[PDB]
Amino acid sequence: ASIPHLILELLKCEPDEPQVQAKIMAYLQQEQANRSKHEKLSTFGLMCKMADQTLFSIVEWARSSIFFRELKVDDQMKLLQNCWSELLILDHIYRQVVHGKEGSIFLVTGQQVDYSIIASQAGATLNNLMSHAQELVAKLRSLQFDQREFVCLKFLVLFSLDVKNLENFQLVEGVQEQVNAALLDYTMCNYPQQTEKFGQLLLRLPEIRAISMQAEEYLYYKHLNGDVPYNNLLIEMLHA
Amino acid sequence: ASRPAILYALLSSS
Repeated sequence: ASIPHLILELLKCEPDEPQVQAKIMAYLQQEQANRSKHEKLSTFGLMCKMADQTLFSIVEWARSSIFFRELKVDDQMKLLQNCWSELLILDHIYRQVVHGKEGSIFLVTGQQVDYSIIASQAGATLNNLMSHAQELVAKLRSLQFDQREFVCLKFLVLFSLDVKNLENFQLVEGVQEQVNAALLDYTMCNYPQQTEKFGQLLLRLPEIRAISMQAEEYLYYKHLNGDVPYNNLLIEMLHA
Repeated sequence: ASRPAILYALLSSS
């Protein structure tokens, strides 16, 4: 596997997935254990909690990453506030590609949930979300989306040209230019038989943004009814 | 202001 040096730099910033899955699983199981039968978290609450924990992991990943760590705090804030949901979605979708299987949903805890259940025990807005998500997963599986391509898309999502009032906008332009070039070099050399892999991967970014927005609206509605676990990171990003 | 306190606290840590 020929890998551009820049991508090797991006990879050194990646955490151990199986480890992260277990740590979050362990913590959730620990909290439910400390609470009474009269304060047990609902499945929805538990899912929100794991999303919050995943967000923390995402913020730590970014905070320690090359390039991003060079930005002033206020710039880091602006970038993360713009893409937090996109990263959560990209994180979820990649997990489906690597650990999931057709017909089921693989959670960050390592738990798997059949789609049939969701289609009969969930509302229209959520099923619509899962459907689109499922479409995206099917496309990445088809392309044999891999870790090198995954980290490139993460940086392209993080360093968004759409973010305004950034002090160091040049760094965003640089990441966009160089990571796009690195991704193209990578796909051309390792998946030559897929002449359009680079382009097909980029076409997924707008779809990821679209799904993230739909996901936010969904959570926002729950938020208004005060049903989402609060006093956490998930809620602050949503309430913003 | 209305900025995410937890996020800000995390990014502000060395």
